[PDB]
Amino acid sequence: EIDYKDIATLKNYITESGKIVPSRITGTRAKYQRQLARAIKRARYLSLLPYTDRH
Amino acid sequence: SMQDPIADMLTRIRNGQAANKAAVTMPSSKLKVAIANVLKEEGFIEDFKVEGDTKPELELTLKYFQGKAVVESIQRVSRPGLRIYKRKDELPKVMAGLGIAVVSTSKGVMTDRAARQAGLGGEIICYVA
Amino acid sequence: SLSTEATAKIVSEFGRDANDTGSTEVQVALLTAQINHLQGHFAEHKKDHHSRRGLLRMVSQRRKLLDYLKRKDVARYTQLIERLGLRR
Amino acid sequence: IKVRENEPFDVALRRFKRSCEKAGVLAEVRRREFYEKPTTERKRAKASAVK
Amino acid sequence: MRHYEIVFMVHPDQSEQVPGMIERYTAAITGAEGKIHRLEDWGRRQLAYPINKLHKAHYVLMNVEAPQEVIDELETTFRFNDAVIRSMVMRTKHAVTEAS
Amino acid sequence: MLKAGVHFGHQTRYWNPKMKPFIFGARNKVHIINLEKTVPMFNEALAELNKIASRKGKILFVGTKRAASEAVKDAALSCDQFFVNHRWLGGMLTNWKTVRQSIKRLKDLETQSQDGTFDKLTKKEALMRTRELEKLENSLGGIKDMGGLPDALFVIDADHEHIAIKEANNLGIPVFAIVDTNSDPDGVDFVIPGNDDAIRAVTLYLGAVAATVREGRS
RNA sequence: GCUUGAGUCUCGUAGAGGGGGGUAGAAUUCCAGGUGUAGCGGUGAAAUGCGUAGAGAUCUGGAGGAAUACCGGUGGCGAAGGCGGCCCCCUGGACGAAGACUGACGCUCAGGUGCGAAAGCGUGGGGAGCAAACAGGAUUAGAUACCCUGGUAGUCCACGCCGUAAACGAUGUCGACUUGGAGGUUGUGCCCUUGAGGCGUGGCUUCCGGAGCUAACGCGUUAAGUCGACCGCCUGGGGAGUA
Ligand SMILES: [Mg+2]
Ligand SMILES: [Mg+2]
Ligand SMILES: [Mg+2]
Ligand SMILES: [Mg+2]
Ligand SMILES: [Mg+2]
Ligand SMILES: [Mg+2]
Ligand SMILES: [Mg+2]
Ligand SMILES: [Mg+2]
Ligand SMILES: [Mg+2]
Ligand SMILES: [Mg+2]
Ligand SMILES: [Mg+2]
Ligand SMILES: [Mg+2]
Repeated sequence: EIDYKDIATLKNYITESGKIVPSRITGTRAKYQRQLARAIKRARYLSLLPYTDRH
Repeated sequence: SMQDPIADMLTRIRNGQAANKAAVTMPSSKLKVAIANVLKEEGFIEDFKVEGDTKPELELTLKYFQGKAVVESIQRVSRPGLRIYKRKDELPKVMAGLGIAVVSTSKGVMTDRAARQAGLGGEIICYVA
Repeated sequence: SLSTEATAKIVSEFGRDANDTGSTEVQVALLTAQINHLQGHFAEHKKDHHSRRGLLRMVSQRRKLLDYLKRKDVARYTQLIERLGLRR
Repeated sequence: IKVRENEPFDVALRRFKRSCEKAGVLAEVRRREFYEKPTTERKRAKASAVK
Repeated sequence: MRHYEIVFMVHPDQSEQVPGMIERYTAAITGAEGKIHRLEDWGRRQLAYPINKLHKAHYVLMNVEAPQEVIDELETTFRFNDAVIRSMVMRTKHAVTEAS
Repeated sequence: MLKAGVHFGHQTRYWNPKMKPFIFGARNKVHIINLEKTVPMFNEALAELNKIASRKGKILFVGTKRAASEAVKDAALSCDQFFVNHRWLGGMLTNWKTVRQSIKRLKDLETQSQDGTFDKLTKKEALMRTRELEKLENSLGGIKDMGGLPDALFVIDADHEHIAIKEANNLGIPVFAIVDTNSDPDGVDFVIPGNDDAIRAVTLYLGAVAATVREGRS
């Protein structure tokens, strides 16, 4: 959210597989859901978070 | 665009009226006034009011007689796109005579009954009935 | 789209004073500024079609403003285009 | 995806797969490209999902 | 002058060229009259998925204020240097300290 | 001035723009009507109401809803007054001439309840004919005899009684009615603001109307 | 002259707005190798095709192109076309809050100029998947098709052409005016921030609906209502958007 480094706060917006959880489920707001996903995509790149559960 | 205020007046009226709106306001001007005058003096509005100084504000009080509005129809006639001018003998009469036509003459904005009696003619600003 | 420092500099080089911000001459000059700046952005790239639209908008804006001044104070007009360096 | 089911039981217990993959993004990607037509699809997925 | 996050990660077998690197990149930014608002030698960390073969790799965080120029040549030096298995210079909007 | 203890206003959004002039509401997601503008509508209300009730009052306390039907078959029913407290059989005014015999069947049947044939035919026919009569009774009670043609009309819930009011408007029948905030006025000549489906504003004004027909000229 | 029309200035906000460069994982195809062995593939059913030179299946390493799952949403941006991984650099527009500056500098616009999906053309690249043409296999009375096995241009990049689409809201642009209701999105002011909020106040957006309008269907403060300014265009079908 505020940050991609927040893997702790972040890891509760994704499933087992690692899939981003839709706003509809988490009930988040709009503006932030984006901030969220961005911060997630960031973390995935920096190997701080699995794109996949294929490991 | 602003381009034709006088229609905007005629209209802000026409509309508010149809919206059984008590009053109605708008940017003022020498001209708006002279017509608001004839409009009151001929008893199509209660009374006007210009409340400002640097940015004047015409305000008209509307009327309603039965349930209806008093102004049953108000149209432009001359306009920037197409000016109308009539000579005295060629002045128009609304609803056969009932209701009136605002005409501006070399002796000021007056009705058709008026300008006719004054023996002259000018630009026929609008019709009202 | 141009700096605060830069834009300031020119208000302060064209108007009565910083604050006389909307002075004809000033607008023109801080337009003229951005247009020229830009010439190099579009030098490279060139296919930045969208941004190009904004630039023309700058030119035609400036064009209308220049037209205004000239009608108003011709004296001020001429000084301008000299000092700004255009209207070959 | 994964079930590391433990001790006492023999049943599959993988109702997991009806929560994401399989016919999900699979019946999806299987065939006609789509392109601008999903738009027409999903434009009914809201007209519906209004009520 | 702008800021950026910046967070290069380094191959284990080049682990202790990390002190030299940080030294260097900071010497580089300071040199150009730029500050440095945070620094964090996260050391050997485990990877969310194996990248480049090999798991676990050495992370380093930074947070700089520097001109688009040194930040340019950083990103390159990061390519030149095939010891840094990833990198990513990021947003900005005003300095930052502590987090993590 | 006020008399309506707790009928204040009622009805949340669902408000009808044309009902603004009688609203001063705004309490927690719901309009209170303009209490101090309802009562000047008992003036005029029970006035031309009575002013005719002494010229001879024929009324029609029309008001329905399994939640105030009985509370209308009351002193509302009793006096110089007729009523309807069930589904407003549409066209019952505008088609009175057809319906006039839906009456004949009501009487020519109950007039024959403890009379005529009755305990005879079959004990099938029995309550299988009092169902004919039961049905008729409600929605066609108050009508029974209409001696003096429906002359004014007093309705509880303006719009809920679309049809009733409409017919009146069509046949030139005064229509006195109370209109919640949500309902559409102008169908009603003599309009009465305030709540229209709560056990009070009913009874109150309802009962209070019974009190002005039931006495005008001794 | 005037300041409200229109600009300029200040700090911010959101954004698949544009251009350039860098980069990531998932899959497909291919190449190499382990294990493994007679089928795989495909259809309505088949066959063509692929496999004993070991296929398909599985595992590992590698090459390459193309597009970016999830987020994702009657969500967002752009004049329209249209724009979705992530990062930097360059850059256009929009909106909001304060006041400060200009002082009618405006609107529209035949001609003109620019932009403009896909296909298509020109030189060079590039080529995994897809696929006009073409080949094979089926279906069928026929089958120049729909289905199958293949597969060339093309689809990708640079440079330059073409200038068209149901390029559509089939609704020209600007302005003013006229009851409402429930959302979405995005600024901003105030309130023991003491609630994940409470009350306002802009920009944009969806649904519904009033007057009114309409041949009707429908539209309805984002008008197809009420008015004005300018432009475009229509005048029976076919012939013909042809000569
Ligand atoms: Mg691969
Ligand atoms: Mg492989
Ligand atoms: Mg910008
Ligand atoms: Mg072009
Ligand atoms: Mg193309
Ligand atoms: Mg080509
Ligand atoms: Mg084929
Ligand atoms: Mg065409
Ligand atoms: Mg509608
Ligand atoms: Mg609305
Ligand atoms: Mg219009
Ligand atoms: Mg031709």
